Amino acid sequence: HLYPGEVCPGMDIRNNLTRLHELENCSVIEGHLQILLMFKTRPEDFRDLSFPKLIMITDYLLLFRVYGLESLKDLFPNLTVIRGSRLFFNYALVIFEMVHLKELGLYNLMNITRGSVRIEKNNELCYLATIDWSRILDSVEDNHIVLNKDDNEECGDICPCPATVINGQFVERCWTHSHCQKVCPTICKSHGCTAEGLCCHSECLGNCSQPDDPTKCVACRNFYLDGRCVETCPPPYYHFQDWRCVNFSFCQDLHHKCKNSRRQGCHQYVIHNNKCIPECPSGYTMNSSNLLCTPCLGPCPKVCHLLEGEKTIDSVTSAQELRGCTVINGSLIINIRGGNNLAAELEANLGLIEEISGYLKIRRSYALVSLSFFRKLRLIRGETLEIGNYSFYALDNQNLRQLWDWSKHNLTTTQGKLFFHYNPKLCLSEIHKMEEVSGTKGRQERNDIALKTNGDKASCENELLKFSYIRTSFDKILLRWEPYWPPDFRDLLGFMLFYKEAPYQNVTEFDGQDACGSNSWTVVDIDPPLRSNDPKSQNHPGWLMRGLKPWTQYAIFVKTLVTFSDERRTYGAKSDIIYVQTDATNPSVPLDPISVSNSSSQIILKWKPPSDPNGNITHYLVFWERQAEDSELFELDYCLKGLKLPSCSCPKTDSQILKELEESSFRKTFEDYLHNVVHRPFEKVVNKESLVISGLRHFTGYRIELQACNQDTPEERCSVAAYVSARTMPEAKADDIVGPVTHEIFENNVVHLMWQEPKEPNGLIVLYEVSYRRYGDEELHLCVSRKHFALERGCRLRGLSPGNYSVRIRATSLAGNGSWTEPTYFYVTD
Amino acid sequence: PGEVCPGMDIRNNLTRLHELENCSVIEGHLQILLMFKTRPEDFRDLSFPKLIMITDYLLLFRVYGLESLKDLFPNLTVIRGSRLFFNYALVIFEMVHLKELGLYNLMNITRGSVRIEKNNELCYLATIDWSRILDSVEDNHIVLNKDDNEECGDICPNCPATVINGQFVERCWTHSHCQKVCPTICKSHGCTAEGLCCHSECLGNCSQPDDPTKCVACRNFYLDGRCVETCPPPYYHFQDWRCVNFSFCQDLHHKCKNSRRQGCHQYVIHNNKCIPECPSGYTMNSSNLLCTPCLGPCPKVCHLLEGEKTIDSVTSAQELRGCTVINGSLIINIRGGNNLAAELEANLGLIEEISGYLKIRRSYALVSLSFFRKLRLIRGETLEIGNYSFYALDNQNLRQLWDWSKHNLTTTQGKLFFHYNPKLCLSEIHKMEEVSGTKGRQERNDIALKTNGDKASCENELLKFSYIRTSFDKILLRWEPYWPPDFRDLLGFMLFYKEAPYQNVTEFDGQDACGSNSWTVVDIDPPLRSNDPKSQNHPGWLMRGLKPWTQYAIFVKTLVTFSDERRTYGAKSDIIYVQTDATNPSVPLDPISVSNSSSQIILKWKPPSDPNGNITHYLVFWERQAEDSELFELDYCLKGLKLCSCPKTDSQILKELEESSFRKTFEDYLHNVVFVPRPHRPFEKVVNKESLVISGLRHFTGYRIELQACNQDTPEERCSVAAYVSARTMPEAKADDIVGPVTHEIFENNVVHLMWQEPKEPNGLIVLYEVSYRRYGDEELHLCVSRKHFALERGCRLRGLSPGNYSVRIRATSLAGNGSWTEPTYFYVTD
Amino acid sequence: GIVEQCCTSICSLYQLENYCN
Amino acid sequence: NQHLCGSHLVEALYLVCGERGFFYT
DNA sequence: TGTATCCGCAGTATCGGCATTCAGCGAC
Repeated sequence: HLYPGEVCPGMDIRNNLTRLHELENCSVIEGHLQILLMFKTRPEDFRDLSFPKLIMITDYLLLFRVYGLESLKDLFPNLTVIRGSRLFFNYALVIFEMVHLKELGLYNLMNITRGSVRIEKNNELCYLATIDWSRILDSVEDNHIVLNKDDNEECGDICPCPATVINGQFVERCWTHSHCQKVCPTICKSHGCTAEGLCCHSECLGNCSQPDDPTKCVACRNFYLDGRCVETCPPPYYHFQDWRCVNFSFCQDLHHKCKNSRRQGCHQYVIHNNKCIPECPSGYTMNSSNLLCTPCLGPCPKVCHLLEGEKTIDSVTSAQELRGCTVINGSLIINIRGGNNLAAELEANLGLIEEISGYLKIRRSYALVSLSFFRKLRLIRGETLEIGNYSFYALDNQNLRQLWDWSKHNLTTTQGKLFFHYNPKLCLSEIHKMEEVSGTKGRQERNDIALKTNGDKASCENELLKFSYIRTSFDKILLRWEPYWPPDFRDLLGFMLFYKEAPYQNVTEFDGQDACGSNSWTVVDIDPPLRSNDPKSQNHPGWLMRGLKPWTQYAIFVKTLVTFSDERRTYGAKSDIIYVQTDATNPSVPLDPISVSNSSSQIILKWKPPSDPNGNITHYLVFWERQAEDSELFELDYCLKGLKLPSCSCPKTDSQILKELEESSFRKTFEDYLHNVVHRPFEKVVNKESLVISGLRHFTGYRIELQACNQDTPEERCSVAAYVSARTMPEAKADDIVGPVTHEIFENNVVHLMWQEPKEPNGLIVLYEVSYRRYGDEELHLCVSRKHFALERGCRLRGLSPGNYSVRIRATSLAGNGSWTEPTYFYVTD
Repeated sequence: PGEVCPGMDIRNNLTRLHELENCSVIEGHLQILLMFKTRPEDFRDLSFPKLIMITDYLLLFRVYGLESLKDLFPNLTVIRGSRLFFNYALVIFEMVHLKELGLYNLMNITRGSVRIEKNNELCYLATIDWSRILDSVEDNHIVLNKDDNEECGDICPNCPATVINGQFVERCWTHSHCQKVCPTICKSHGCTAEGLCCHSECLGNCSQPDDPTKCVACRNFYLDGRCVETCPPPYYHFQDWRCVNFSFCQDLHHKCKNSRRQGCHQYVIHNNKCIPECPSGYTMNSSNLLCTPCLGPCPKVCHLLEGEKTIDSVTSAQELRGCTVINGSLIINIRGGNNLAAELEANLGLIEEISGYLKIRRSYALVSLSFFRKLRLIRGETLEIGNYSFYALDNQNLRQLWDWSKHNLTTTQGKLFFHYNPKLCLSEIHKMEEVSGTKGRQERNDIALKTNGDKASCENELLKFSYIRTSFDKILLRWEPYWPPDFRDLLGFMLFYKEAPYQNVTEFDGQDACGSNSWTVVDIDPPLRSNDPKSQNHPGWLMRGLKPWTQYAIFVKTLVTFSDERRTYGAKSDIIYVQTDATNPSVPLDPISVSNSSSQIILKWKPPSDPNGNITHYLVFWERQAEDSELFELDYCLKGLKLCSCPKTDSQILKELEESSFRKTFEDYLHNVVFVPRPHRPFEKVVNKESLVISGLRHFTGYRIELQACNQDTPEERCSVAAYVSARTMPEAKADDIVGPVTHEIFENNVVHLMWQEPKEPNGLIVLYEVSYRRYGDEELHLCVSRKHFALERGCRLRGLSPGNYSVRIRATSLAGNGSWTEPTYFYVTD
Repeated sequence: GIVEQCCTSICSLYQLENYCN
Repeated sequence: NQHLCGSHLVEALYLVCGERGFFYT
């Protein structure tokens, strides 16, 4: 029920399709399955070849340049675990240059135990972004899914797996067009899971038949034994290939089978600590009959006799061949190109060797931070050397920072000379501490260890400077620190002073990289002071920074600059960073003031906070003043000519700078002259942006001015004002007159008319419009203004026909017009 | 008539304003600004009635409480403008509480323009004809005053009116003084009160005409109390407004000499000119203050102390201002600075002959040594020990030594020394040693080979462009394909382009700093290798966002990964120069149109913003806009008158060219493992000008003018959208009088017919009639006769008329003004 | 291997007929 | 150039023995 | 009882000058 087939050795298929004939009766495959290099094939042949009963692939799976394979579903519809016991360049599933591949198809894969996946250089692949590898693997960051047809969204990606939110989006997950990636709830993490939502027994994976039974699942976890699979298999049996348990007759059969040394394939399998291991490690030896290995007579190592005179280390599949070796009989060249980080699978594999015998050339490694994976290295003999008698050779390591921890480590190089070029994160103290600790002390030639090209992107000093007096003003800031002198006082080129602005105090220490793009320290240089030949003198140096904006936090620190030489001294000194903030000034002008009139009493007004506040703005301040109307609007006749009625960087040519130079010239004319220079109804408006003023006179004009203002109760200091002219909206029934107008009769037919001027107008009454009417003609009207109204006391009518004339009277102000009166009859009879 | 004070700057107090008590003509700039604590009653008893003429400018910014300017400067006539404030000879800015300008006497701002902005109560600004004052009226910037809304009551006192842009309105400074305008037979000389012209030598005004010894502001020169066209010998012009003898110009000299040379101009004498400093190619004598010619740029000469001059920063470089040779050596060592490429070139970009050793030790901020613009000889009579004459170690940013296509430099003695320069490659040193003459006359240089030329590449090949097809906006361009011997090493092409109107631009120019660039960079992916040298594969790019008719500098370089031997391949092509094509321009900006007669318009505009080529000519059409016929239906005597980013940083570049080698190493491991061996309207055409005098026009008829700016003419010309403007002509005065005696017809029922004939050529329209009947000895009653009443009745029916003789005056009000009254129309009956 | 003797030096047809049957 | 590297060699040494096929242990 | 490190700004800024300000040894 568990594995109904036959345990199968590792295979390799190429150049035809008949060689697949021995994959019909293998449920597990001890070893690896490569299917590669089939150039002349057609898609008609793959549709009727199916291997439906393989379950476990222990090492990896490489499909490189197979023509005619469109979907990988019908080939492998049942593999659940890819164990990954012997990888292929850190990757346990390599799909490379499949040209005819459409979908990934592997819909029943659950667990890749150890390793990662690389799927590259496919021309027609899609359904790749809906797999959720984080539920398939156990480590996602070492993947490589790049350069497919899913670089652009053009291959469908539609499918009918509860659409996980493991990213910042809501995407469905599905293997194929008609299948979806099986996700179940996580009350058991990765302990096997049946489809309908009930978790099966914890010591299984993937599919299950009945829950809570470890006897009828499909892919065990820990080991496997004859239908069941237990955590520790009982000791009538022994462990084998870290997935099975077999009795000692099988290990004896393997040993006596391939002890005939006619081939170079197997190992002399021994039994040790209930493990049928290929060879038990150092300090042990095998008795012939008992097949176990006993402790060694005294100390004895496992000499790892190296092929071809040297070995290069690139990845896990080359670092796994030095597993358990103690001394190396040849040179070892570490070269880990590219990569993210690989200091975790090197320490468990090659972190047990003690004596290399050639050299240790470490070149071009980008992802190396320290050599701390060399855990037990003690002795470098150097029987064979490099070109130029070298034994330690580091060249162009972009991220090396620490060789070992010299407080708890020992290392002796017997002969040869060490070499160090282009390690631009490595301090100069590490290689000199290595020269002090190890055996080589004077076996150098100038120049072998490059004193200039190491540590140029890592600020690395040991002494420190302290600031003695920090004075602060609103524009400039003063600095003065403690003197420093190397033991040879002619070796000092001056100080450097870095300052930047940062409102938040979580600023990291300087990392050596002189930042240059957008967020950068500004650096100034200080010449060294004059030697005063005395302990207590003027030896305190100093500096004065001038172009700083007020009320902001500045982060400053200082550093020395010395010249290195053969003496292991004059590293320099570097202070810790400190934070000083400047003072506050008078603020800027309130920006963009608008006044909007809506009614005869309400006036609203809004603005914006100023561009340069220079402190937390305490409150604004608004004064207003009633302007009066023009007296020259008081003594003119106003139905002559004139009547009044008030209310990427985009790089272009920078020749437009002169108008902003005008504006900024008047702004600096404010600022440079205001360094020297510091009833009305008002209100101390606090924490607002708009203001309402109600209850004032109608249609009149007010001049209003507003200031922003910082701290108030000791020594009130506000800015320069800003002025707006405002006019309210008119009123309706101001200029309209009520009451009976009265007509008086003179004998010289100049008829007098009396009315009342309105007691309050909307501003100023400017003309009276009298009109008289008869039946048949139109209305004939007449001007009268304030002077004629005063000197005639009403209005007089000159020379009209006798009868009965209707009179209709309006008044117009400067705001507009008024309504008429009742048409009153004045009558003369003749 | 008074003393000649100098230029002041009065601020924050009025006490300094007392120093204008005596001076008349200011030989400086007057500038009153920033007076906060000033009451508005502190300006009534403050008047300067002697100030006549200002020679620089006048600025007046934020003086609180100044109501009007007519009680402060009542006698300005000439603002000269020999020096200007941002090309503005009169700035009044942010001045509040100012009501009107009121400078009712100034006649000629000579050179410049006015800027009046951001006032809150400044009326009387649309009633000033600036084209009678500003001789260049095109570029004054008058916005955001009180008159942003047509609100203020700019009434006017009888004072002459002229057209500016169609709006035939009146001209006055205040409500009490109007603009003194003169007929154009006295163009700039200034006429008297009666109208008879003055002498042809003074400017603005004159007390008594036809005499140059009684003028109040002189335009050419002022000598001994009189106007002078050009000063006689032996006098010298001084500040181009007056004339002095030798002792004033001379005396002035010791004036400064004795003053710390801090705020004075050592005046020299040259070509009868008291000049501040006499220009290049000339030296100052010390005996009689003249300035003598020197042949070419004449030596300083420039000695120095002890042979060594460590150039620490640019202030240390302030001693070498304009030296030519150095009788010593130089050791330059600079670490930081701002605008350093400009400051160092301006300081020591004129040095020619160094008579020692040059040494550029530990200069961190030096990207190139191109600021030695005129270096020609390094003699080397004092050598650095070890016998060196060009010492160079530890320059972290040195990239380009000189420009070896257009330079020459001889080191007659000594050797070379080039150590520890990372970015400077071997090609520049190997070019210098065979352009200076140190690999000949054989002298062994000491050049290290391994520590020069790292983190860069200079053993490159060269690419060649093959298809440069230009358009008006875009340029597509393609070059030869390039392949390193391992064809996966190439990562991509980088194309740099930059606008350059000259032909002296090289590669590493313009940055002079940390990693910056003045170029514009785009990236190109590599093409597909079809495994055949004869295929359609070679790449290219299409630059889109350009400007028409300019010269672009273009080059391209590959981006290859480092091989594991320190061997960098690649190729950068030569700098090429391309020119985009021409396009029809934009509209001519802000046309203006003032008239001066009954049938003339003059025009003034600006040349367009983007010409897009050599503009050959302009083109101007004018058509008639007859009359707004809806104006025919208004009784005018009721109210008045109707009328994309892509920066590539160091970390991103290194991450890219590390991943692009990790993929190569994986497929190299794969190929190692899987392969096992076996054992119509008229037109006018104005060329190269910005004005046009139209003639042959009708009086007071509004014209519409269309403007075109046309750049290429002969091969089937093309040009722009027309700019539209309107103009009016100043009307004739005589053409509104009523012709003939007005005929009376006496009906019996005391309604009379007064008929007349309309004038045969009015100006626009005759809108009203003012008839005035009056008994001699009795009051007058005015009657408005409308256009409609005259059209219906062919006269006027005057009702309400007692019998007797009457004097009747007739006039017809048109859109210009009054005409004249007729004879007193006597219809008489004997009593 | 094959990339070491066919990407750092030139290869003859006899040298790369050695890799297949 | 005949410095055949990358996919050039896996496409160009199939062509020299396209009838037999590759060899392995 | 006074005296005494400027580095690149100051601006109608030309050639040599001085701001910025808390400080106690060295003669006078």
